[PDB]
Amino acid sequence: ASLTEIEHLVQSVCKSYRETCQLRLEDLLRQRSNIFSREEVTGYQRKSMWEMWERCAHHLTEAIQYVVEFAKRLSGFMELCQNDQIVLLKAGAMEVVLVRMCRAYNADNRTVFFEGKYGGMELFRALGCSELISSIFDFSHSLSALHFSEDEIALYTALVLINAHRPGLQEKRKVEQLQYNLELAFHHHLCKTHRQSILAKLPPKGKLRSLCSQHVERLQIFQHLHPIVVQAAFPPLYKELFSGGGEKHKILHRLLQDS
Ligand SMILES: CC(C)=CCN(C(=O)N(C)[C@H]1CC[C@H](c2ccncc2)CC1)c1cccc(NC(=O)c2ccccc2)c1
Ligand code: NA
Repeated sequence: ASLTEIEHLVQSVCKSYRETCQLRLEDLLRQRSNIFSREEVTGYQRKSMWEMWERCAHHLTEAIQYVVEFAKRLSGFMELCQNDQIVLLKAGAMEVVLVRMCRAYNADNRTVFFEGKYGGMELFRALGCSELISSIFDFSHSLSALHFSEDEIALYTALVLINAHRPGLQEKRKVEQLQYNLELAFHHHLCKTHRQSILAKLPPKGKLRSLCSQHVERLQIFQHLHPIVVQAAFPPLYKELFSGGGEKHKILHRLLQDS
């Protein structure tokens, strides 16, 4: 691959991200003064654990749906076999969501945009997973200190997804080739924009892995307490990704075959 091709991959990735970023950055920035009042915070804290879990699962499912479309438009992704497309999304869709989330996080007051306004960690106290919430806020706080541009988020989240080390890949060498090209595009862009200083400050892969593992652990705790809530009121795509034995849902298969 030559230089003009690396730059074409840079613009192709940024275009696929812009078309699938879910929320406009300007919309998120303009709403920073719109913060939940103490009464609205109390209202969220008074909601039942199962209602807050349901609402968060819905917002999570919607964010994952945009990540799936990002993948479908990502150069090289649809060339991979369907098994590998599903392996990469099952392991990586949530990690992409957690990175994208830093756009909706305000490090000045430690709040995140949620259901129309900004609120702190205390907004989510009814979930009963305070340790995971604090880890998510800490992760978004760490990414916010980097002051990512939109192009940087695009190239970085493409690499989060195209990981040739995910277990279960059948065409590992093909994913390796795509990952190498996307790394070149990412690094070429950082070199051109004099932003290579962020490479040492990107979080280690173990941080994203720990966040996703905590998600599975806290979901199993909740599913034990409210199994009918999960079965009847959680979205099917959410259950295919995090719950078990819920992998029986074909949702990802159908989202990839549409368009
Ligand atoms: C703090 C909190 C809970 C926030 C609620 N929530 C949420 O706001 N999401 C999905 C945002 C994800 C980012 C998305 C975005 C932002 C900016 N630009 C583009 C896209 C907006 C929606 C969220 C976010 C990350 C993870 C979770 N986790 C769960 O629901 C869960 C917890 C335990 C077990 C299983 C699942 C929930
Ligand atoms: Na931010």
